[PDB]
Amino acid sequence: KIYIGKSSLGGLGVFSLEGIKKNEIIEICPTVSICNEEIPRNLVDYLYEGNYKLLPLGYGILYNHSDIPNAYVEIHKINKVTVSNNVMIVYAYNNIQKDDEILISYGHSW
Amino acid sequence: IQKKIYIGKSSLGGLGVFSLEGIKKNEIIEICPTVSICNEEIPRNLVDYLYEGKNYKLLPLGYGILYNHSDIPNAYVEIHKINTVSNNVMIVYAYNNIQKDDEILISYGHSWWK
Repeated sequence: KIYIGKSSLGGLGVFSLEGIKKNEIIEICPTVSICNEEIPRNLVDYLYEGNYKLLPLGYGILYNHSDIPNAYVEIHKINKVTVSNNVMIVYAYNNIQKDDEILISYGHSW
Repeated sequence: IQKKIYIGKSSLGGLGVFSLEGIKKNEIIEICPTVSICNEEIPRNLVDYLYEGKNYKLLPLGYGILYNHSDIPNAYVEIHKINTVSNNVMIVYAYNNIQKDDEILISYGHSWWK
């Protein structure tokens, strides 16, 4: 479904291996719960709310941000330290072509 | 250059990583990007899952931390350098030949206390 490559925005990004249609699931990321008193500061702009926060595995952390995003993120609970019973799902906001970079919002808006 | 693995409920309990097709000895199973975590900021539930970049330790992305461990391992791990995200990468290699839908398991490493 997805691959990693150098982004034209710099560093790494997630790309589309094929075509993704609007609202198709792009990736399902397992997550780890990180205790609020223990958050590494360089990870702050990457944790999600389910007392604790969630760190997405898979390529969850690697999606770049954009004011013009083609994807979006939702956190969902799953039927059950190590892995948490939450999951981060990435969906396509529009239709994405092969080898387009997949981009997501800043999360921060009023 | 593309994926070879999936996640499923493990026979060891919890989650595990499995083979989508057949994997041959020393073939690359997965290439994990890494995140550098400063020692002063290591989360305690994460201590036993970080790697040395040989002040900081490494969190492997992809399914890097999800591989179960075994005394009879069929896979192994190397940290490799390239010249937020770190310039290190964790590469997972097949130790024996791995069959379709075999669970990929990794050794404990050479320490007596880990």
